[PDB]
Amino acid sequence: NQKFFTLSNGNKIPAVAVVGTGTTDATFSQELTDIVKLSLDTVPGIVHIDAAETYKTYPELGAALKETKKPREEIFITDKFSSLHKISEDPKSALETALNKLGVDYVDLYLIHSPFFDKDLNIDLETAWKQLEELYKSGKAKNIGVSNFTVEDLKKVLAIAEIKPQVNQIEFSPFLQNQTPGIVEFSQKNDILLEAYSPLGPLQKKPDADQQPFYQYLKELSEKYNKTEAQVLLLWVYKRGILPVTTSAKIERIKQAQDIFSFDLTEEEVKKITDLGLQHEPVRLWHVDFYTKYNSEAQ
Repeated sequence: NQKFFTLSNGNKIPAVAVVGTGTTDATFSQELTDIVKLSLDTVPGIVHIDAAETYKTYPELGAALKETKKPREEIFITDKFSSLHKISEDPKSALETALNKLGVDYVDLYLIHSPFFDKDLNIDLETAWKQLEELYKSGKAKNIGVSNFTVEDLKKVLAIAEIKPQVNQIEFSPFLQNQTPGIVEFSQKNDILLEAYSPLGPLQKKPDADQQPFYQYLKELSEKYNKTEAQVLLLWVYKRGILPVTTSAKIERIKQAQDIFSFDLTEEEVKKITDLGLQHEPVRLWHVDFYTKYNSEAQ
């Protein structure tokens, strides 16, 4: 039984994203399109896809969307305007291009990918957000939000927003519990849903793990529930009220991630994962050059 979050505007979003596209010069990846197609064909329930302008994989997504029999209503498509490194002039141009390449009429969620705008953009945050407000009003973007925004950045948006941002996609894992200072607490208190990218950071840099309380406990829980370590971590993110966004080239891992809601963790277990995580040194996979200076406040 798939679980959903309810956004501030009453819309539902599947509470895990299981297909990501960001996985060399100008090469269409048959391997990627095939895994996305297979996921859409075989994963039960609403398949939440994370796409982004910066990945340059719209053709592969579009081909998969065309060739699957998965109905459009059973797909939740998140897309992201490339603000850090300009590809399009503005959100309206970016989304129009994306819709055509994907062969779809609307995206379910549209995000500003970064608060750090390319110097070559002739558009400011306010103007970009207002474009997202218009895309929301026209129905080209069913829901709108932001990614990697700090509290100060969100406050700038909130000060000028007619339509309040619904989502802030941040890096979040047991080893990075506040991407930037206080972001989690602020977002949750202001009814902005957090998505957590790279939630499995701990299992992509596993060192002497056998000696470490965190990994010992994670193995204990895996054995208790007969679920993977990954499944336990993804479920923990959900139990923290956050929407985990995951990837994989293994269909069985993709299916396992979708199936995390087949079990539950006790309050004690959630708190223990949190606390053992917080006593670990930060691990940061994204926006490294911008946000390393915040590592000291992450835990």
